[PDB]
Amino acid sequence: MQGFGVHAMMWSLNWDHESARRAIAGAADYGQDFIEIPLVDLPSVDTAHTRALLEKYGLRAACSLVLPEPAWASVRPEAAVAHLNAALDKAAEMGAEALTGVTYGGTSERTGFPPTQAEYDNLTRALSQSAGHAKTLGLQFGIEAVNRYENHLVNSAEQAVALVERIGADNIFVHLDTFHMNMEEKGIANGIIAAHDYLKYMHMSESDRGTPGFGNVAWDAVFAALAAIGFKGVLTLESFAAMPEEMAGAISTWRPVASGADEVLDKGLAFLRDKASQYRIFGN
Amino acid sequence: MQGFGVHAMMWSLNWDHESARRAIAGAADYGQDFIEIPLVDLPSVDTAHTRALLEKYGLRAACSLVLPEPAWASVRPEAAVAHLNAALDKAAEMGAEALTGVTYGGTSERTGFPPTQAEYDNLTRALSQSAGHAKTLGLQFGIEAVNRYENHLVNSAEQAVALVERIGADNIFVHLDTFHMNMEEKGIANGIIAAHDYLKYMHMSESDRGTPGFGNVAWDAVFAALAAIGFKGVLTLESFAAMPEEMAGAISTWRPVASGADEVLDKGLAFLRDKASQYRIFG
Amino acid sequence: MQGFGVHAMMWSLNWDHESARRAIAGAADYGQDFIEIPLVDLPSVDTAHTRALLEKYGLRAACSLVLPEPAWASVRPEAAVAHLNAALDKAAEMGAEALTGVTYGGTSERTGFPPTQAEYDNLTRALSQSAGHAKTLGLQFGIEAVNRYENHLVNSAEQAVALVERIGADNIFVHLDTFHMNMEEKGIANGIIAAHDYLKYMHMSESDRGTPGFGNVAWDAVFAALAAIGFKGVLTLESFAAMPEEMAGAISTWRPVASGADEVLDKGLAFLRDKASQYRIFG
Amino acid sequence: MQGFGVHAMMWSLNWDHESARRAIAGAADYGQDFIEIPLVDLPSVDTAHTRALLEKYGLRAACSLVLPEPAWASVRPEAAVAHLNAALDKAAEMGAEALTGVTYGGTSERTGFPPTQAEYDNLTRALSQSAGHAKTLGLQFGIEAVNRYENHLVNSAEQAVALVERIGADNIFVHLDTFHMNMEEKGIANGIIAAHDYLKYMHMSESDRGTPGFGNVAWDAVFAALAAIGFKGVLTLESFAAMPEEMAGAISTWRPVASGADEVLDKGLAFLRDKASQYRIF
Ligand SMILES: O=C(CO)[C@H](O)[C@H](O)[C@H](O)CO
Ligand SMILES: O=C(CO)[C@H](O)[C@H](O)[C@H](O)CO
Ligand SMILES: O=C(CO)[C@H](O)[C@H](O)[C@H](O)CO
Ligand SMILES: O=C(CO)[C@H](O)[C@H](O)[C@H](O)CO
Ligand SMILES: [Mg+2]
Ligand SMILES: [Mg+2]
Ligand SMILES: [Mg+2]
Ligand SMILES: [Mg+2]
Repeated sequence: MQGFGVHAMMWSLNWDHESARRAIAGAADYGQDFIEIPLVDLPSVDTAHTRALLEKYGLRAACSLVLPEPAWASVRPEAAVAHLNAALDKAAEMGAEALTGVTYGGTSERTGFPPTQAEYDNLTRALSQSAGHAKTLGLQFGIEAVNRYENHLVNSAEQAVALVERIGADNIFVHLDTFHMNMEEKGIANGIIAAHDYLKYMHMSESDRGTPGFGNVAWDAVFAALAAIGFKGVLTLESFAAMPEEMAGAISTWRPVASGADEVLDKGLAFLRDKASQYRIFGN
Repeated sequence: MQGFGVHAMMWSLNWDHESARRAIAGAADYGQDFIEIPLVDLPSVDTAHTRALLEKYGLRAACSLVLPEPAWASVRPEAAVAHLNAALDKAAEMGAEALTGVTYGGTSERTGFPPTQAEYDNLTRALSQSAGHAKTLGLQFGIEAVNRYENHLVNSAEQAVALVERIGADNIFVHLDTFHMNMEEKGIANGIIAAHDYLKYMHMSESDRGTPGFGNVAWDAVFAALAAIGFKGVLTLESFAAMPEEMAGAISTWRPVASGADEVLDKGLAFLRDKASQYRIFG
Repeated sequence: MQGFGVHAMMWSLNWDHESARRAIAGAADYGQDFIEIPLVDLPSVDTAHTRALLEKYGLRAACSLVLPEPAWASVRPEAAVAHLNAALDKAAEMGAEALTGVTYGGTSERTGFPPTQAEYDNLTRALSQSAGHAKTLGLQFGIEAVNRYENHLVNSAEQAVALVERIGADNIFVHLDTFHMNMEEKGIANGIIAAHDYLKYMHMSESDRGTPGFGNVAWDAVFAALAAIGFKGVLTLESFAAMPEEMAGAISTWRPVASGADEVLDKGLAFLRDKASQYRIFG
Repeated sequence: MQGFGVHAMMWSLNWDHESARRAIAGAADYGQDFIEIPLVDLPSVDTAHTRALLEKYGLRAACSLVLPEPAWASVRPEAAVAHLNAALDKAAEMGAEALTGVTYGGTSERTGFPPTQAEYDNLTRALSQSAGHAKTLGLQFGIEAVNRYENHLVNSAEQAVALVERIGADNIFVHLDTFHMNMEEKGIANGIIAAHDYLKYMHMSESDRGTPGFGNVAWDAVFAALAAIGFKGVLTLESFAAMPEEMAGAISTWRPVASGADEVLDKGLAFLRDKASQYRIF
């Protein structure tokens, strides 16, 4: 997987037949290599219609999700593997090449205590199976680190690497998010350096989830590190500029993050491409 | 209220006799003008002892707090006023010059929805009462903006200014935190600029709660904005480097933020001092 | 003088009749409020032609120059006054609102020694007289600070301010350039802050003279300081992307700075507008 | 060659017996692994005395110079080789492990035109010879890129790499300077990235030649790049804080760069060490 991506959330998080059409077609209009398709309601995902759309617009896909609470792997590793395998099935049916995101827990997950090795054993058992399942489908399996307020288990790139190395699969990659690294990494570039080998996917997101280029992410440190490690993965824009008011609680976002989705699509995607160009990402 | 401050959490969040002594003495060893004293359990605090130690060590103080959930002002405004007024009595008894922090709500406060006008009405009425009570004590009253994961009501400087202006009280000030602004402000310095009439207190906190100067906060933008708006208040280091493991759930902190408090104190307080001098803060 | 400007060097440094139309039309084409028109040798400039085009395309103008060595005010103040006064006449004729740039010396000027008081006296005498002439013509007079390798006299905003204060005119303003400030200012925002009473003109120039947004200028600190001090002048793009190889020695530019002027105009002018909006420079 | 260095200009560029003592003792007092010793007046240096002071305080050294104008390699390549080998002999006698700096030209060198192929042919010839002489001495040979106003020949990391590769020697490294990179590199970390194969030496220098961490150099981008490419050479602080006012012309510095050398050494070396630890450089 290599190139520029846009998260389907730039148009919607639904994936009914015309939500899929609007996001895929729009991602083709912005000349992206990949679209990131959220898997929220797995039953209501039409993989044949989606695959038809992807092939019509010449667009590759990766899938992402956050584990719902019944399926959090730190406490319920068996419902985790169930949910993760049923989402991998839908991702493979659809033509997507990977499942990534918060595949090990929730974005509202909290015990009140530090992570315990029992929790990590649960994560390791659950994730080694669903990754093994991903292998049979030819898929790669992503682990995205999020900030301390969303999850207590995988916050830094170092925790993500250590978890990957414990599972010991060969198709798991580390997925990092500049919105989360802006808090969790002691110098954002250290997260990219720490993940080095396993880093194949980036959420390129401004510090306020608005427009990359107009916030506090140190983008020159980010692209410097990405270039110097020889990154050949996907750079996917993630912004909450299109998120509906209905979604506020699920993303702890209580006010507008930007002026509107189309300005974020214009200025944000151009910014990532221009900055990729300045640092010769993919220039080898 | 002007100068360099350090939050007492660099030594402990506890405030019994021995922790009070250790925190105040520590602040004095690092030449600070202010110590920020947290008010967690008001009955367990010996204000006259604290007052005597502040004078012995020649230290000024600000108190700070987070409202416990029975007293969140957005839903329980009358309980908020009772808790804040008792907190202000203890602050005044200590000889503190202000009560600041999350004086309007919690740091685990969330409705699941955007803040409503009713919630802001409750906040407005409650804080007018307690700032009024603060005024009778000779104390200023601060509103600290915190990030979207801790509270849904006051996240950006603009929300803080707007609430301050709704209250209309002459002794309220905006209190900004670089850790929170690093997420909430569209360009951190825009927060300082938005708040320029009311900004009198800063938490200078690195983006990972570690050591200022060694993370993701754009300190030159912070210090330029502070200098250009003419800032005259207190610059208070806040770091989690001394926090005990038992605090983890309270501060949503799951792993060490730095090596130890002694290094954060040494390097972080010097970094703040050297940047202030570079940008001629305070002249 | 307020708004968004672009230097005519994005199309050519020659101001013959058709260079002027393609420069004025280009700046009009990119929505700019101002064009900055260079005055290299004054007899070459057809002022009647230019005022017509400025009227036609709805475009205001400022003129800029660098003193030629026979007229360096450091050493030859009366030659400087004659040169400045003649350029002021041409600027007034074509309807420019100001003459700015290195109006006090050269961009390859040095003595091998730090600037002396006698040198500043010569500078004061010349700029005093020529700023008076400019005042009679309704024109403001600008002094642009440049880095230590171009000139030994006016490098920091502080030096520019102190000179403007010496002269005591009311129509002299400080002109700063982010390319030179990136070297000269101890924290780029400190230059803007130092000039807050006099800053009416910016060259917004990337650290390598390329494209704003793609270099080492800390634009967040630049724009925050501009907003915080309430800047109301002109933000003018300076880039060398259109300079021909034959200008190399005059601008110490030995290799490409970008991939053509059109890209710099597209991305650089948009960047300055987008950042000015982020920090509410003009509303 | 690895560790933290300080340029002897922090105490003086005169290398008489007492100034060498003050400098080398100073760099020891600040716990440095290296001191960078400038070579300007060759007959005035006691190599035996310096080697002694180095070995006494357990300090490693690299030498640096700028070519005097009669020996600018671009136009006078035979004079350049003569001068470089002379400095190299002195460097090896001192116990230094490399000769670096503007070893190919001047800091006021200017033709009025962009660099020519003929000039680069001259550079390649003189540098390949003098690097050959360095190898027989057990020394490495450094090439420092400087900004467009001091030199028209080696300004970007990319030009330094191209030159190094055309010489084809084993013991030539690229040497960068954040003060010059802050003007020349399109994103300062791009210079470190482009020079990755050959970068063995840094001048860690603030944008105004003052105190590192208190100017415009994007230090997190610098250190990120250095960490990400696996840099394992020398980080040497360069600052004009100790320079006398009679040096102004040689360095085009017309006003103080900081309040004093002592605070630059105290704050700058501390800042570089703290950032090096933050990014796990060594
Ligand atoms: O950034 C994220 C939320 O913290 C993750 O990328 C989520 O998966 C996001 O909602 C996209 O699926
Ligand atoms: O930053 C903060 C938490 O969000 C607060 O300022 C402190 O933790 C608290 O208010 C101090 O009493
Ligand atoms: O930047 C400048 C000189 O270094 C000035 O703005 C000049 O006016 C510009 O180069 C055109 O002469
Ligand atoms: O940065 C430099 C001059 O521009 C070089 O490091 C000089 O050679 C310095 O004086 C070293 O001796
Ligand atoms: Mg993400
Ligand atoms: Mg705080
Ligand atoms: Mg200029
Ligand atoms: Mg150097």
